[PDB]
Amino acid sequence: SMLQRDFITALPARGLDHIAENILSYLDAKSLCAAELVCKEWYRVTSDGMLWKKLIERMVRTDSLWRGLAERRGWGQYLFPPNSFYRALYPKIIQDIETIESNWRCGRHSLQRIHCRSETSKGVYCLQYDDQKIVSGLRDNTIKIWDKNTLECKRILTGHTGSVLCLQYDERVIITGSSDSTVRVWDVNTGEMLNTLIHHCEAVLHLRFNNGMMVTCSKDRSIAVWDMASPTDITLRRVLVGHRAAVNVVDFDDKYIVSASGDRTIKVWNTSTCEFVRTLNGHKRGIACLQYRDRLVVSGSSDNTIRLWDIECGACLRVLEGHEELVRCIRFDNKRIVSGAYDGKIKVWDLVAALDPRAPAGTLCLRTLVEHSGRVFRLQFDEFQIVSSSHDDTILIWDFLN
Amino acid sequence: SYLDSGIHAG
Amino acid sequence: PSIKLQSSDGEIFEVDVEIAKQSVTIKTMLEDLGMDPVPLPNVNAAILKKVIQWCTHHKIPVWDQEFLKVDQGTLFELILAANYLDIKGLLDVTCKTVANMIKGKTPEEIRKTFNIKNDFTEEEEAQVRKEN
Ligand SMILES: O=C(O)c1cccc(NC(=O)c2c(Sc3c(Cl)cccc3Cl)cc(C(F)(F)F)[nH]c2=O)c1
Ligand SMILES: [Cl-]
Repeated sequence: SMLQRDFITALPARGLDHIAENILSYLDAKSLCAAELVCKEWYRVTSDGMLWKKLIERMVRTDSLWRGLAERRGWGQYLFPPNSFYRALYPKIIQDIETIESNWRCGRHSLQRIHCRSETSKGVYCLQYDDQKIVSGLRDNTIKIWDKNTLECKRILTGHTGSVLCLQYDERVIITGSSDSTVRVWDVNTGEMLNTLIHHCEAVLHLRFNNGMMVTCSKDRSIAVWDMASPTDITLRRVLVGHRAAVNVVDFDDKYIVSASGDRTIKVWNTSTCEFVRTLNGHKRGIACLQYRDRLVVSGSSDNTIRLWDIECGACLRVLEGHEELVRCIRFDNKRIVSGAYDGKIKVWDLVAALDPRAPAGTLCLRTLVEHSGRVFRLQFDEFQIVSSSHDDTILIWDFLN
Repeated sequence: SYLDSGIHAG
Repeated sequence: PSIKLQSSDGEIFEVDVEIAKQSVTIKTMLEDLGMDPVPLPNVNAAILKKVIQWCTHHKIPVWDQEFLKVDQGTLFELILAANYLDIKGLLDVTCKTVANMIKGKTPEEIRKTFNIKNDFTEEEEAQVRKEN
């Protein structure tokens, strides 16, 4: 048995180049630079193997930030041009990320403003967006679809007889809940109304759906769990009761359903069985907003604070103070929390810092963004932008790419 | 405060 | 059932059919060529026993890291056997192990790890270095 062996030279020598390439594909950028300088044959393996292309492709596959940049910058066209092109591109991508991250930290952004031009009752209660469109629910009882690029209104959907309080859409349907106590299902392409669910006794304040199931919740203090075999075949599976006031928000995944209420509590339910699991106590007033993913629950309350929670043990991991009014909407991703308040202000929080109990509280709010003139009802964001909507009847796109 | 139909308490 | 594997040396190993068939190659020889025993001209007895041991245990964790505390020559032979037998799980952990010996090191430290001579001209090295 030999003591040492040049794997990267030896493998191509026997006609096994791909194994050598596969070993090197595990290197981070800086180690791939090192490998290039080990010797001429190592360089040839990385170069003939298009390792820089493979490294950029691995990032696009594993990091939505890199995926988003590949599409937004246009170099994604070259993925899936010599090796040296990708090697020279890689630092430009790094610098691009750095400038984007700096823009977030420093609040540097451009701003687009849609005036919804509501004739009577002003305000946009809810919204969801993609690269093509913004779907928005309005206090004038309609859903307006806006072109993400031209900001023009492409479709108005009518049928609800009260405000459109909540909405979500996927590749097939839009589902909306309303002050008129109904849930409606719309075709995302044509807007045709496909179904109406009569069940709740009071305004439908929130809903979520995914993978053939939906959860709805209501001012009537109940939660409804639905099985959706199709847009037109939707059956009630269970009603969850136990909250003592309006249920303002619901989220779920395959493990748990999570509901929060004016009664100051968050409740956790088993998705498979619909059995109550536990109550999260701690907020001193009603809870207005919430998002749940993995093990993390983030909630916003009339007590002006944000709380972070572990779903399994129910522990509150962090209290976020700083908002001066009711925290009315909140979202998070892998890096940030973004929250909106009744005073029109939006705050960006450092989520990693917030989940580290060593970090001081004053370092947790990264930026305050002040461009709405009324209560912020809903927002959604990603690596590059925030889309927010307000009682002031506007939708804002905050863009941190330039 | 009821000028927000999206949330409620009490 | 058990199937006899025949190493390049000639030593025969009795192995359970479900362990053997983690190698698609050995599976193809069984299911499609109906071969008994299964000759393995490219794997000697010492490496084959190492592979059989790994396959049974797995019918990159801590046990594999201990399993791979061998010299680079043996790790190289294991990579080749895993390729020849097409045991993706074994090929992945051995290849990841080599990558872990590369990562976080200067070129000089990599050379020293693997006993590699720097064969760049000064001019060639400066050019490669300029492009990082
Ligand atoms: O007893 C106490 O110590 C005490 C004393 C003073 C105030 C309070 N709390 C609240 O007034 C309150 C409201 S008011 C409200 C309503 Cl009803 C409808 C629309 C908009 C608003 Cl802002 C809404 C929610 C939420 F769940 F919706 F978020 N939670 C709350 O706690 C408690
Ligand atoms: Cl109240």
